[PDB]
Amino acid sequence: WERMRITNCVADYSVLYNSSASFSTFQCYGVSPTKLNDLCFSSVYADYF
Amino acid sequence: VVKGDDVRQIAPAQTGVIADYNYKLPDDFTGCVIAWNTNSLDSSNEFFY
Ligand SMILES: *[C@@H]1O[C@H](CO)[C@@H](O[C@@H]2O[C@H](CO)[C@@H](O)[C@H](O)[C@H]2NC(C)=O)[C@H](O)[C@H]1NC(C)=O
Ligand SMILES: CCCCC/C=C\C/C=C/CCCCCCCC(=O)O
Ligand SMILES: *[C@@H]1O[C@H](CO)[C@@H](O)[C@H](O)[C@H]1NC(C)=O
Repeated sequence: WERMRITNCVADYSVLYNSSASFSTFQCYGVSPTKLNDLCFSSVYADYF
Repeated sequence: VVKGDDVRQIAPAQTGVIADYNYKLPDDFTGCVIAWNTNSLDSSNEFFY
């Protein structure tokens, strides 16, 4: 698996509604999914496999 | 009638297309949610969101 760094971003997932991607699993730990639009993060990493 | 990958969005404190723009539930929700597959009945009709 590989990892990526996320910096200098405006994280709005609503653009994903404009695409054609559907997620069968989406679960967050430590945060409610409804509080991701009014919150700011410090260091974001993304692992994919 | 929901897409099938959006059955998980019919729950309190959720996010997505359905939870934001189509059908919401309160955080303090009391009740039950029931779902089942109807591929043999609803696959030849028009449904929107
Ligand atoms: C949503 O996605 C569509 C394409 O699915 C985008 O529309 C394109 O926008 C670009 C940039 O302006 C144009 O050059 C294209 O002609 C548009 N159409 C297509 C079919 O590619 C659209 O900009 C996206 N964003 C929003 C907010 O609607
Ligand atoms: C590339 C990631 C950059 C950093 C993003 C970090 C936080 C902001 C929100 C993240 C949630 C991921 C998108 C969830 C979309 C749900 C769509 C659906 O339920 O169908
Ligand atoms: C990836 O981009 C291509 C080209 O615009 C598009 O046809 C395709 O649907 C996109 N894939 C996803 C999963 O959004």
